[PDB]
Amino acid sequence: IETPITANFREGLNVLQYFISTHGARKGLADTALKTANSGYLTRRLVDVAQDLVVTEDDCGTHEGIMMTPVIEGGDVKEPLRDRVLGRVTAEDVLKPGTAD
Amino acid sequence: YSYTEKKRIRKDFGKRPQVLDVPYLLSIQLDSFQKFIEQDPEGQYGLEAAFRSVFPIQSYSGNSELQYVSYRLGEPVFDVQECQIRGVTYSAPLRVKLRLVIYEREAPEGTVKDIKEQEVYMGEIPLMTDNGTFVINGTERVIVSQLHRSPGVFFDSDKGKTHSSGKVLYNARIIPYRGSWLDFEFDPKDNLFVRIDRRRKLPATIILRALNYTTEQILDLFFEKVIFEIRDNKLQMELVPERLRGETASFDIEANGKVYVEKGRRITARHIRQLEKDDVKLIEVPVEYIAGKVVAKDYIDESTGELICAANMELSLDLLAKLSQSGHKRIETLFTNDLDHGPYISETLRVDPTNDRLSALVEIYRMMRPGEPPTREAAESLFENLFFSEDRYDLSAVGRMKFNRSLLREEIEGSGILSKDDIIDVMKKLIDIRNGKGEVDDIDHLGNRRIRSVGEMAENQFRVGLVRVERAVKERLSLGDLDTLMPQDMINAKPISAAVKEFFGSSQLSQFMDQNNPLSEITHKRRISALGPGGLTRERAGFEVRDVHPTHYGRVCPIETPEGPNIGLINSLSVYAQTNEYGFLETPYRKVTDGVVTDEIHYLSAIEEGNYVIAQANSNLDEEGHFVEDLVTCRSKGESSLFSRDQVDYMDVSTQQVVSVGASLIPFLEHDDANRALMGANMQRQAVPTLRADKPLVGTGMERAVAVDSGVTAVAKRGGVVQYVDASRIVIKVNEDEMYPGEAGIDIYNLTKYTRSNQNTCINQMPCVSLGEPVERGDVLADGPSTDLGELALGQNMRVAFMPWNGYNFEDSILVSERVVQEDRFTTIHIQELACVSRDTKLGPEEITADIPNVGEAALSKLDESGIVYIGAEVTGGDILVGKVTPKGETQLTPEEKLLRAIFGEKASDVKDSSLRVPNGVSGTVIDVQVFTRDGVEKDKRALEIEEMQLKQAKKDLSEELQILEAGLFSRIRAVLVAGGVEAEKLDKLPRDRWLELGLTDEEKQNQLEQLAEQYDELKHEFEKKLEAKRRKITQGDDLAPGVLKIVKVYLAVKRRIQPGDKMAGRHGNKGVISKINPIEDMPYDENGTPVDIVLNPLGVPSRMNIGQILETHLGMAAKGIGDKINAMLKQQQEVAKLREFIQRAYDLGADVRQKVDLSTFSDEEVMRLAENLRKGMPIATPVFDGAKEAEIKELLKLGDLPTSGQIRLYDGRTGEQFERPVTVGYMYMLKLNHLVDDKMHARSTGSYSLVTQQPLGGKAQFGGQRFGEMEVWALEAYGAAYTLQEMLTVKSDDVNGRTKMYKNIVDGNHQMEPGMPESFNVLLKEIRSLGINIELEDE
Amino acid sequence: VPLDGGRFATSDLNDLYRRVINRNNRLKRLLDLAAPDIIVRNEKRMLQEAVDALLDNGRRGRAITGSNKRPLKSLADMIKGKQGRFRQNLLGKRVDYSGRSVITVGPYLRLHQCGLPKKMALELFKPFIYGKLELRGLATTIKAAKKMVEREEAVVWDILDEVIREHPVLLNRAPTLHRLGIQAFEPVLIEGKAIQLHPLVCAAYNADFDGDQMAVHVPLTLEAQLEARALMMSTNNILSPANGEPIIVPS
Amino acid sequence: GITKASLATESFISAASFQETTRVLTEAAVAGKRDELRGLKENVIVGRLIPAGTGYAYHQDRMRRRAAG
Amino acid sequence: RLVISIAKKYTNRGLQFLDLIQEGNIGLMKAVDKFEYRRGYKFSTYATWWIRQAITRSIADQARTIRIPVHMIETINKLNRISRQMLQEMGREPTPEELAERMLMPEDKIRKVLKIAKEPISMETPIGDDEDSHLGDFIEDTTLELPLDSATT
DNA sequence: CTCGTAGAGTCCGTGTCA
Ligand SMILES: C[C@H](CCC(=O)NCCC[N+](C)(C)C[C@H](O)CS(=O)(=O)O)[C@H]1CC[C@H]2[C@@H]3[C@H](O)C[C@@H]4C[C@H](O)CC[C@]4(C)[C@H]3C[C@H](O)[C@]12C
Ligand SMILES: C[C@H](CCC(=O)NCCC[N+](C)(C)C[C@H](O)CS(=O)(=O)O)[C@H]1CC[C@H]2[C@@H]3[C@H](O)C[C@@H]4C[C@H](O)CC[C@]4(C)[C@H]3C[C@H](O)[C@]12C
Ligand SMILES: [Mg+2]
Repeated sequence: IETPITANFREGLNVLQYFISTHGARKGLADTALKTANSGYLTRRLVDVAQDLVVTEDDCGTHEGIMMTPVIEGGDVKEPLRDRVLGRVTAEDVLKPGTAD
Repeated sequence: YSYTEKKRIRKDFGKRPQVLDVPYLLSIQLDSFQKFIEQDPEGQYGLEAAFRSVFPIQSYSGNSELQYVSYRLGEPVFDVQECQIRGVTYSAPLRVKLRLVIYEREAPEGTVKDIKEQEVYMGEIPLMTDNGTFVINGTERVIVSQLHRSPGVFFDSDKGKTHSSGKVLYNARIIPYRGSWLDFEFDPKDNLFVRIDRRRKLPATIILRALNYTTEQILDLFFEKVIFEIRDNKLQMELVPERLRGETASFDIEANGKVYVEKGRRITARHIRQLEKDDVKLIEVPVEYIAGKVVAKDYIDESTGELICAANMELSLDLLAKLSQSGHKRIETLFTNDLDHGPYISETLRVDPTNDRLSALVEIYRMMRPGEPPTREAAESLFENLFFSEDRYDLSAVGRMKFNRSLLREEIEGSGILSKDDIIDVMKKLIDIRNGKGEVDDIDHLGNRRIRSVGEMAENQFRVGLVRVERAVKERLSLGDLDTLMPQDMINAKPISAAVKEFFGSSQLSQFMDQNNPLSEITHKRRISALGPGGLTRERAGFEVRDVHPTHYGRVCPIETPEGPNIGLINSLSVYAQTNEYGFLETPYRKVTDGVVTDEIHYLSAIEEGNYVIAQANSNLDEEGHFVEDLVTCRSKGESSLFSRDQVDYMDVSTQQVVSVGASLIPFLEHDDANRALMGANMQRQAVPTLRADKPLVGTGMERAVAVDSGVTAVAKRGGVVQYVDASRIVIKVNEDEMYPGEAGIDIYNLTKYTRSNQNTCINQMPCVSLGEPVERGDVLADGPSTDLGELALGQNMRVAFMPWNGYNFEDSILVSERVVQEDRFTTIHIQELACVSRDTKLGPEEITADIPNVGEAALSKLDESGIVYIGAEVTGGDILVGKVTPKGETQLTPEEKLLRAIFGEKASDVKDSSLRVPNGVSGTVIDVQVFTRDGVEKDKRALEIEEMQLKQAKKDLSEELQILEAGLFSRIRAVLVAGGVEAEKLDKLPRDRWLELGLTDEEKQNQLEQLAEQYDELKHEFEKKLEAKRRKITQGDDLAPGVLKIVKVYLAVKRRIQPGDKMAGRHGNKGVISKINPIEDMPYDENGTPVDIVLNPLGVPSRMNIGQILETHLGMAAKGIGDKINAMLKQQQEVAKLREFIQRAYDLGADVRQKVDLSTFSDEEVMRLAENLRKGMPIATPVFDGAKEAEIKELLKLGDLPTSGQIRLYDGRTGEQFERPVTVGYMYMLKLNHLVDDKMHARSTGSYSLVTQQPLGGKAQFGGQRFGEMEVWALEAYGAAYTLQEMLTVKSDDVNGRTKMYKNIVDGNHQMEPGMPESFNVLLKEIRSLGINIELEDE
Repeated sequence: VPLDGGRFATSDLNDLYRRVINRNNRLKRLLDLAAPDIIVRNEKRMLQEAVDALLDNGRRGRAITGSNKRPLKSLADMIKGKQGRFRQNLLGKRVDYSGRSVITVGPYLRLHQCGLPKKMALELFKPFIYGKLELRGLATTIKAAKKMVEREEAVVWDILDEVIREHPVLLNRAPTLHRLGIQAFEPVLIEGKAIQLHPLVCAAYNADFDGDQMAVHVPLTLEAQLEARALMMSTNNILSPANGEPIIVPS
Repeated sequence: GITKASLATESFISAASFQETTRVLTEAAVAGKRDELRGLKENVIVGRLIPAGTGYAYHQDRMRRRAAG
Repeated sequence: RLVISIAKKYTNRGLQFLDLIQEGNIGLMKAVDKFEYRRGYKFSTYATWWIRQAITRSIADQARTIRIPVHMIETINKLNRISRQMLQEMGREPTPEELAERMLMPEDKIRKVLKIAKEPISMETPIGDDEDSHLGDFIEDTTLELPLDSATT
């Protein structure tokens, strides 16, 4: 709506301004009362597919691995390297930016 | 002010003057059911309507009809109270006079016989109580009004989803009140299809063909024709000048000498204007242009007869050439402008395989019941009865009104059945909208939503019963012989009453009355549901209907609705709202005469409301309805803006009209977020009546309206003087003005004492007034449950302090000081009922004796010889209440126990114990006992004692009433006897009956003495007959269920004290659990030494934007400050002068207030009374939105001599050192909610299991365990906790052998296990093996 | 089964089986009678209908029940679907030795314990109490032990205290979104009917003290006790399983 | 997609647990398919020790005793 | 069509219309094979007779779940006629004593018949506004020996 | 290049969750 609510709760709202916020809150409540059902269904499916996975072996012994970088989404580094790599096992030796390190 | 008002006036804030006061709050229910009964001649709303609709019932062409006279309501056999006690439906018998008339065949026209039936009985109809309820089986049920879509025609859009390429496809739905539905929808290719209500898709034109319409007739009725005449040569067109509007020309359009439209340039407005003013009629046209037109009629070779062009054939050179050599001058094509006039019916005709009427009826008949051989007559009758038979298809007066309004016809009232013109017009409107010269309507507009109250639904179900019986009577009237039997054997009453009682009992919308708080009753009766028959289901809809429409303003409350899954479908009715004559929703508005804002009110519906510019209530008015601002704030079409002074047609009646009553009670609503307003309102309606209700310090003014309107208070009908008051009855001496001329006498009000409410709460009425007090008509005699001096007092107001106290109010949890329980101010009384039934087993009837095998005499001590608890004995969990034993033999005991019996000589008792002992953990006083024996069985002594008590009591009461009324009658005879010669000195010493036998001058005066004598005699004889009747009602054996010998009901009264775990709340949505009860000293206390009552966590305010509670606390602190100041001034017993001056200064407090108080009232004593009532704190009244400004609170606080900021320094009760930064303290009105810990707490070790799957039962009556759901299984798997899950899955619930192994091991002090196979899995194996699938357990 | 009140309750399969058997017997007799072709056809049609409703009612004309308009439940309905079975009754059971009640804060608790009402404690641990009562000889037999528990004498409280001393309990809140929705605590007996919960963990439970209720289970076998005490004790789960950060942070 | 992937499990009791039961049952019946349970959810269903966590060793131990002499 | 015409009478005794028509067909065939034109008897009546003789017999026997003697059914019919007449004339209802008056039976069998007529309720009947549990979810299994008693033994 | 056949896309109705 073009015109906003000029008053605040310390002062007093008026009939129509309330009406409007009433609509807002009603929609919000229904929104939650449905995000809960959808989230429940989704998580149930998820656990369904992933049920059997168990850590069975000590070490598979592969040389494979994925190159992890800091996610610099456009303007900046939204999430640094350290948090993305903390607690992961390494695939191979890392060198300083200068060889033989 | 009135005398109840003079008792205690409430200080009112609030600036605008209430023009209309709130109406009678329950009007809807009472007046609607009144309209339902309403014996009236003119067939309007009323049973009469149903009868006249169905009757007269004509024989199967036998010419022996059954005709209707009238109906009569029998008097209920059982009064209300006894009906509640005995578990019967409170109802009236209905009797109908009918006439059977039989003609002769063949007679020279003349009715051979007419015989009249002696008021045949047509069943029982439940009556509504004075408060608007129904007692159906000794429980009060309420029928909530139901909102649903009005009958009529509605045009839906269904945009977007239609193939994901736009294709905005419209559809017209015709909905009748009674009958099948019609639907017209389009298709991707713009072909118009008709479907019957919820069936397959037919080509729409078939219906028009089924209507007996010829193809050419159809296209005539729809499309605008174009004539191609032959004038001197080659097929030239007659032209409507505007017709080409927006159409590129295909040829060179010159006419009558001048080129108008250039060959190739699309016709512009300029050329059209040229032709228009030049008035060019006819144009020669190239034959190629005609190569594209369409053929309207079927032009055959009229000379020879051979057809050339067919119905709905595209025009080609060959056809026009064939016609021109054949010599046909007039060709009729259609005007198909793909922009405006689309080829919709044309395309349907092209796809249209059916041609004749007969083929259409064939398709209908074989579509509605696919597979049955179609017979011509069968199909004709099918269709005729489908849509034009009066009985099956009726729209309504309402349906017709909306229908004609949608098609804008001057006529409001139509014929019930759909005339063909109706359908044709409907499709016309559909295609018009499809072109884009029209708007689609939105179902969610309140103008399309109708409210059906009780009377209408009762009428419908009664209609259904009648149609059943009508077919029945036709069967009996046509086959069987006519003249022997009289007209009562033909009709069976069972199904009618069956249907009505079915509706009243087992329906979604007929629900238990929510009866624990007066607000609960009032709001539950004023509820609007979209559920039920003919309405929505929770799963289908759907956000459209849940959201709040701008139309709801002032008609339905936007803020009150359950937050559960059914949000939006309850939505309680607004305060001032009413129903229109047609069952719509209408609200009052004040008229505006261009300059003056008058006081005449008009009720407007939604549709009319849309038109006008209405100003809001919050507009400043000077002394004669003049607006101070030239630019005022209004809304006209659902949009608010600023409009000039000289434009507003109407104005809001009062500020409150937007909200329901429940929300209307919350103070300072203007400052609270909608969410917490919602939660506050919902919770507030669940408050439980406390022991001593007092009053809200900060109310809204509705308190008296609700209190009076609820039926729990006792209200004066004829004002007078209180002659006698006792804690059971109020006897009022009428004022001579109000005394009826013939037999006025005095008025007696019997009050109701502790009876059990639907939720097990107590409802007790206490007298308010004192001896000799004068009362006026409409005054409040006695306060009902949770009511004070006429005002609604749901809970109590206590001193709260907002501060964190050792994390004991960590979360919304609440701390409480021992002081409250010390004064016992939150103790509730609960009256529970318990039932013992003695049935007939196959081994023999059960017994009630007190002799119970192997019971200790300790528990038997409290039973009489008959085995029933003494009235007034105190019991606790486990004690035995009523002894009962059951026949049981042939035990076939195990050997070792046989050895034991031989050893000790223990004669095994052949009767098992069954006595109804007190439930675990409940302890209270048994207040009453009732015993119901079926007729025939030998009443036990105790039953006889109870009948003796009841008899003598009823006798006593009847004598009581008769004597009081007779004393009043004689007093009035004396008051008349003083006129015409005073003789009271002689009179007072001669006997009382020697006052009627005396004489006076023969006049009207002697006639009035004669009146009073005749009234004395009549009262005597009625007393005698009603007494005898009462003893017959008491004695008669009661009708019990098959198999039950007798029943014992016991009412227990438990006193529940507030304790840790209970739930308490405020009115603003703040909640909490009482976490700890502290000694008085531990509580923080102010410098003055008064300790606070509750310590509430502040961190709940800012995040949950309900700030109003803070202002409430401030204003209440100010009010109690006034209260203390006046109590202090009273304890010093200053003088009338001092109190009067101070009290006036207080009531004044600034300006802009509509209060208008003394000095008028009596000068000394009544002021002292008012001070006595106000010493507990002067009550303030802010209406919801026209409320108290901050500055006014500050000012009043200054009047109290208190810190203007509302904070005080507080000292810690534990250490004695002060708190930094003084804190807000003050009184808030808090509520005790129905969620009581003792009810919720629950545990089981071992108990009953289920029959099929040997799992433990779920529930509370039977112990019942928690449901370990799959989500918890996953939780367990997240850890490596396998053994816990294993035991939980098998030994703990489902494995019987394992569970016993576990019990034995546990008791012996060993902890091992024995997993076994879960029983449910075995069940699964057996169940699928029951199917044709072999399921085996393999092994390797 | 005969429910109290001379009326009877039956599963729908009784009606379905009865109908099928009726149609079977009627067809047998019809064959013995050599009825015309049309009648044998009609009989076989109806028998087919009955069978298919018996196996899976809902893929045809919805054979309703006696006078109740509700469609009767066929075998597949019993198996298939959430409300019916596998989902409903075989991962959604109803355990024994369980309780439920409203929660309250009670800040003074240690991180690894929880306030538990006495009366629930007796109700749950009934059999443990019996065992200890019989072991120490305070009660001659189990029946006398039961009477002694229902008298609620001081000795009963003493034995209950000793059993509760080291025995762990599981506490749960209904929407167990993540694995921390069920956690183990040591019980501490308190008066009243409210369960007392350590504040720091309420954030982990997503619980609020505004009338939210919690369920309480008792691990029975010894191995279960150890599983609870080792893996599920509150103190063992301070870091979120989702990300490594602490969950029990002050609120 | 996770639903289909779930649909393609080896054990038919797993698939029967949450999808169209009739479909999986009929498929498994015609195929004569054999479910060794091998998984977590099946082991839950039959009420034996889960092969995860504390119970992993058990099944692993059982494996040495299983399918041997 | 004759069988169909007569069948529509019996249309509310817990019997799929088609079963009714089938029983009628059996009765009609029986009549036809047994019909005697030389015995002197109206054919149509003979047919309809057998039709009813079969239809009523079938409803009496296989209608109720618990099969009940046919004379008992006739007793119920008499009771129902008498209840209807007395109720519609009196308005209120006839009490079992009044019914015992109207018929000469000793009224012990009156209430016996009333008990017998009660049909079994469907175990799945949904409980009020809580379509989550049915009736089956409540019935408890009394057969189970109590664990306490096993320990005692 | 057209006829007959092959392939791709769409629509309707049903099954499937709360
Ligand atoms: C009696 C009333 C007529 C309204 C009317 O016109 N009153 C006259 C009022 C006229 N005045 C006094 C207001 C002056 C007007 O200015 C004159 S004018 O209307 O403007 O011409 C008609 C209109 C709608 C009808 C009800 C609905 O169908 C639903 C339902 C159908 C059932 O099958 C029978 C019962 C129900 C409840 C109907 C009852 C009754 O049948 C109603 C109320
Ligand atoms: C109407 C009567 C007042 C009578 C009166 O005032 N007579 C005055 C008579 C005066 N005269 C005629 C003798 C002339 C005198 O000479 C006038 S003067 O003294 O000389 O001025 C009222 C006032 C108190 C009322 C009674 C109480 O409820 C208790 C009582 C017990 C029952 O459990 C409950 C009902 C009972 C029966 C009530 C009876 C009756 O309802 C009473 C007496
Ligand atoms: Mg909560």
